[PDB]
Amino acid sequence: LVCPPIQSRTYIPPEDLQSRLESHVKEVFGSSVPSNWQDISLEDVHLKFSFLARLANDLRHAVPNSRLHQMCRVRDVLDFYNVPVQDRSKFDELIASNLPHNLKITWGY
Amino acid sequence: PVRRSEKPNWDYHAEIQAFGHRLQETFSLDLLKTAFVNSCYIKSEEAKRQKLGID
Amino acid sequence: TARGTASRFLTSVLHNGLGRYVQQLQRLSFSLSRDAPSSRGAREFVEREVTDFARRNPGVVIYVNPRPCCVPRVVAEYLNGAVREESIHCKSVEEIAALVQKLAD
Repeated sequence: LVCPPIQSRTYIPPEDLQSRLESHVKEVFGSSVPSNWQDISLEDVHLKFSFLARLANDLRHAVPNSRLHQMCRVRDVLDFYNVPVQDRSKFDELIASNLPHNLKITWGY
Repeated sequence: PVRRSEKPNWDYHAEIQAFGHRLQETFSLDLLKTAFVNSCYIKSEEAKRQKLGID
Repeated sequence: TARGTASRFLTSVLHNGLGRYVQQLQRLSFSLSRDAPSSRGAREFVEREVTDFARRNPGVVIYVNPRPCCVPRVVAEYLNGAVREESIHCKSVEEIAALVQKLAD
């Protein structure tokens, strides 16, 4: 009985993305890649679960529920993972935004 | 009457910087901080340092 | 009623505006609530406006406290020693911005 450490969900995409994802296409779809590898259809449920699982553990990320309606070609996965997401709220973004010297903020929680 | 320094919202450095900024004057902050220091404040500070055993 | 109140003659503090204009507002302190709804407008003004307002008015110090508080207030304080209280309670962002701009001058 252990409780594993919680991930912070702060997400920045790695540089090797295209190659990562293309190797994941090759290995997952069990297919010799057609010349356009980002346009191949994700419709099959087997391939979908496999692809998104291996992509879940490589990129240390999960595609949230609703979003799964919108994923059709691989280009969609490329575009999803190319968009960064912070966990820092408006206030933490504010303290880190290089404030003017005449403005002083305290935290009351 | 109570010192604004003892009331809830106080940042002394911000006040000092602002002071000069609102009269449109350039002070080395060192000299201005020097300027508001009085012999009385020092004598009291020494009273407290002696009676509390603080160095 | 004019017979009910006191009165003053037209006055400037410290003969202001003669040598130079000295903006009279000194400190401005907001108290909002991160959780509660009545502070909604007060929140946005802190995100978007407070930065640009502080850049525009180098003279006034702006203190901002989130605290477990139910009626968001802004307390203006003057070079005069005068203190003025406002509730920014349940107001839009354009309304907060406008009020603060009234206090400023």
